[PDB]
Amino acid sequence: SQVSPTRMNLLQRRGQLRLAQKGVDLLKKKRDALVAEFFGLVREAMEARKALDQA
Amino acid sequence: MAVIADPETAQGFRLAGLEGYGASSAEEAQSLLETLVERGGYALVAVDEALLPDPERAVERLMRGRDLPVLLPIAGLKEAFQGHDVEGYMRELVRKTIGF
Amino acid sequence: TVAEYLAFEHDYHVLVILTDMTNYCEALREIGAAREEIPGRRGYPGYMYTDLATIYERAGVVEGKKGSVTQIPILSMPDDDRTHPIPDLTGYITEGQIQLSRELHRKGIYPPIDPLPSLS
Amino acid sequence: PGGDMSEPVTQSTLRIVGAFWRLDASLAFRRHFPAINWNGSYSLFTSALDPWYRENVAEDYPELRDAISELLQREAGLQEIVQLVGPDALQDAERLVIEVGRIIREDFLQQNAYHEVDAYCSMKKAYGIMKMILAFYKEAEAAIKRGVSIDEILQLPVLERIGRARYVSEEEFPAYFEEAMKEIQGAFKAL
Amino acid sequence: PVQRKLDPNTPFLTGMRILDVLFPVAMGGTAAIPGPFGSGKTVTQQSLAKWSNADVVVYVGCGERGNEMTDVLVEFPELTDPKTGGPLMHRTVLIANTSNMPVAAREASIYVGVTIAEYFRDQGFSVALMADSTSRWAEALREISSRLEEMPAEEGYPPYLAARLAAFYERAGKVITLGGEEGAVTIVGAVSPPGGDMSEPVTQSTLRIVGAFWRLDASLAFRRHFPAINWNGSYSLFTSALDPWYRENVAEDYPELRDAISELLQREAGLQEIVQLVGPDALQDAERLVIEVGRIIREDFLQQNAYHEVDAYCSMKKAYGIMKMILAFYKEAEAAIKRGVSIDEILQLPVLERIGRARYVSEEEFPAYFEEAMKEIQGAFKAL
Amino acid sequence: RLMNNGVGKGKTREDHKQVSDQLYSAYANGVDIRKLVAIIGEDALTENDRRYLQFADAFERFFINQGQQNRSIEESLQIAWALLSMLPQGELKRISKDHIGKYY
Amino acid sequence: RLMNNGVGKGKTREDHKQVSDQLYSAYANGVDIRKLVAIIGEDALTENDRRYLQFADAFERFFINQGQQNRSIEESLQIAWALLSMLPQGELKRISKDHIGKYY
Repeated sequence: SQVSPTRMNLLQRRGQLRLAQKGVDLLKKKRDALVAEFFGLVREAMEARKALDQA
Repeated sequence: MAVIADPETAQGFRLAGLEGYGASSAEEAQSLLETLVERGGYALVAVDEALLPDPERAVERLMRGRDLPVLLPIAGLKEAFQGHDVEGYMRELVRKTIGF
Repeated sequence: TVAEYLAFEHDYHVLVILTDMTNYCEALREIGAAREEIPGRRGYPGYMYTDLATIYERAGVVEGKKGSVTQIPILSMPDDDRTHPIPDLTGYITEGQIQLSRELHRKGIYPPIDPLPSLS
Repeated sequence: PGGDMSEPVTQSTLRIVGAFWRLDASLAFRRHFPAINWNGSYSLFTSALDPWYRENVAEDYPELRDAISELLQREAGLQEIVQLVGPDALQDAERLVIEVGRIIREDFLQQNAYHEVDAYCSMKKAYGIMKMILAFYKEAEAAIKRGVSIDEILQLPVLERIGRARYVSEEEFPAYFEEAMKEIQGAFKAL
Repeated sequence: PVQRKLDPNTPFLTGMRILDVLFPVAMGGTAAIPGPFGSGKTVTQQSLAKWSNADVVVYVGCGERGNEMTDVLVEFPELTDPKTGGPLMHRTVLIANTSNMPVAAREASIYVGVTIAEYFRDQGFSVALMADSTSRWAEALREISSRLEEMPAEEGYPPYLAARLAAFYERAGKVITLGGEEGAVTIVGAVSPPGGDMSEPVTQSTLRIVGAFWRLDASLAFRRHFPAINWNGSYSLFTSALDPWYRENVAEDYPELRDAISELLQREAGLQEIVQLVGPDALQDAERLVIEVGRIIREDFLQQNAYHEVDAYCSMKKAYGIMKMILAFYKEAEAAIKRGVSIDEILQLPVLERIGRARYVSEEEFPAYFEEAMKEIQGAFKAL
Repeated sequence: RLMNNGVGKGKTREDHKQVSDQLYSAYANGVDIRKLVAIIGEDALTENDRRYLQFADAFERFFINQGQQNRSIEESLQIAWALLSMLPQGELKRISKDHIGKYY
Repeated sequence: RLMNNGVGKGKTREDHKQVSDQLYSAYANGVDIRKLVAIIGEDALTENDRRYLQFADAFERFFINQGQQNRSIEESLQIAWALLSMLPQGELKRISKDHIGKYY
């Protein structure tokens, strides 16, 4: 068990926040793309499938 | 691939390109599962709506996330089957990601 | 001083051990500041340095002598901040540096000493 | 006394010098030496040594070295992003850089102060080294553009050959290095 | 002295809709605003004072940045009151000082204006003090206390803080004159921490005492939407005691609109979330419908501007009808989609745009313009 | 923070004003395409946004780097425009079309 | 602190002291669930949770509020019981069955 250090570390952990805060900034919109590309496929799937399956 | 199904539709399989094993006894398909994957030229084992889709968990205990033969139900008597599109939209969306 | 004495005219292989130095300074502080001196850093006087120079510095060997002045101090600062005043300056002053590792302790390995900053 | 770099007496000192170095500790706790932060330390004076280098050793020296530094500080550029999702978002240019720099510090930013030869360095030896790596980098672009597995790029012997350079010794060094530039091209051009 | 201080319960308006309809403040009001200044946002504070609802303009800033301090001075005489037709500057008070002046200049700053307000106030006038560079105000106080012995407390600000701060606000509201009339002494706290931060004492102290808080922001301004008051983080305890007077004079269904409209934020905020970041593509009609409503509330009800003599100024009853209509457009809207009708059609009926123009519609033609406009909705909804 | 009165028509080109607040939001927008590109290749991204990779690169490399090269506001202003030509229009849309029709 | 004091028979009803503790852990394990939903997958959590889920709502927006209006220890406790009902009696392990047979 331990607390932190006591000084300078302030600044470092601030760049911890920088790392986090900014990191997670972008971390969604990494995924924005993939969710974007996802819809097309959702559409496409059953089309021919339903048609000739019955035929 | 190889499949199981309704007796009546099972025939087709047995004709050409496939190996049928259709019956309406087993509702677990283990019976083939282990044996099947031995060659792995069976990349599918379709199941039908005439069973029940999700409690594959026997298979899940074996696969442990492995992309082995994956079902898709089938009607076994067409009169419609497009609902599982209009459903399917949900099949992703209800479980994670916002639903409808 | 019982060390030089045994070392030089009696000639020996003496291990000298120090433990509770943490408490050294405690008392030290008292005279320090209770009398006066502006504190020389993080609640301690500044000649602390000297006072902890003068202790540790004695060790070693001289040419052609069969003595040996081995200082082995051991002490504990709170937490594990090596940056807590006491071991601090000790570091500069001293030489060796071997650490217990708190973490290892309650996972049953003894002596818990490991290199994590132990740096000879 | 902190070891904390914000303490006054230290810091006022910056504001009155021309070149500087900082030392991380866990750097040094590990084998790295003479541990300075490649990010965290600067000079000014090089912006006047350029004549001397230019003539004396070689004339493309500041060029190749700034071209190195480009990576050294850019590598961090990915590093942080590694650190919030792991190193697995890697693709080519990813593990290109990562690894490049990795070796660069393993052999080009670390020395012993005890191994006989590996304790003294000449410019010209170093000069050589700086081309070693460059080269490797260059050819790596064309491995990967071609489609080659970086995996095997690791386990090419020629990586390891470059991984011994500092232990080499000056006299031999010219040709040692010169042979390895071929061994480079052989372990690249072949594939 | 003033004898009785009576009680607040009486509006204070400024004609800037979103401000007062949403967050009223009264004549004992004590507000505060933050947001970058020395960049553009200030428009409001000015215009505020132009219209007001008062009759005496009193303004002071102090500790303001040099160059910016000069803007005021200069653009001030380019105003002629829109309530007398005489130069606006006549009934204005300027106390200002730069920053590089004498110390205790700044210390007095406040006290100056403060005092002055009472004076005029006593004559039965309602005053309008406003303070700026309020945040800096303490600074000097720090200085002074430096040269003494006072070690501070907190981050640096002296131990007096919530002290000298205190009294400054205790000079407002419904004083009774020794003339037996009333004079309004509302103040608004333009504070500004070094970077919008909220762990500087100053803010977290002030905030307490006062009753209404008007957060302003950059975001909304980048969106092109001045005033850019972010509603969801702002508040006014005032609302309570104002409720009587509200409905009395204005409309009995008056509160009922505001509280109704607030529901918007609640349900927009929490509706949108992932959905708005994956847009129209698997949604449903009533889903979307909400943000459709939002659109109107936000391009009209929310929007206003300072460049037209037909929309900067407002009255209760003006906005009131507006919002009423927008409720009235929603009330049939769910009855439409449940009939199954197109959404994105309704939204293309010019009858709805005819709601849209109302704000630019002038005050006098307004009663009728609402009257008529309104019933068109009624028939436009069973039109389909 | 204060710089509005210092440019515009009658002091210099009117269109400079808004040129500045174009390129701003344009630039930055692209500069971190730089790193999400280290997660997924170009392909996942469109062409339109991909151009914003290239934008940056020429902006920093040629435009911002300016060596000793002394310059002037016009010699500078043009450059900018030119550089923007790499994107398709309507992406500068904080600019009335007139101005774009005088450059690009 | 105090509470296991001034409670029990002859001072108040005698089921008070008990019906505390039940509720405590019940509500507790409700929110507890709601955490973990958002991690792995909501409906990937134990099915005998969904009730304990809904139980958190009742104590929530059903009970806590009561506006302004006089209340009574009587009227209180009455609806204090209301809380328990939906979850089985076989799941109430910190109270004896006598008071359960006093009411439900």
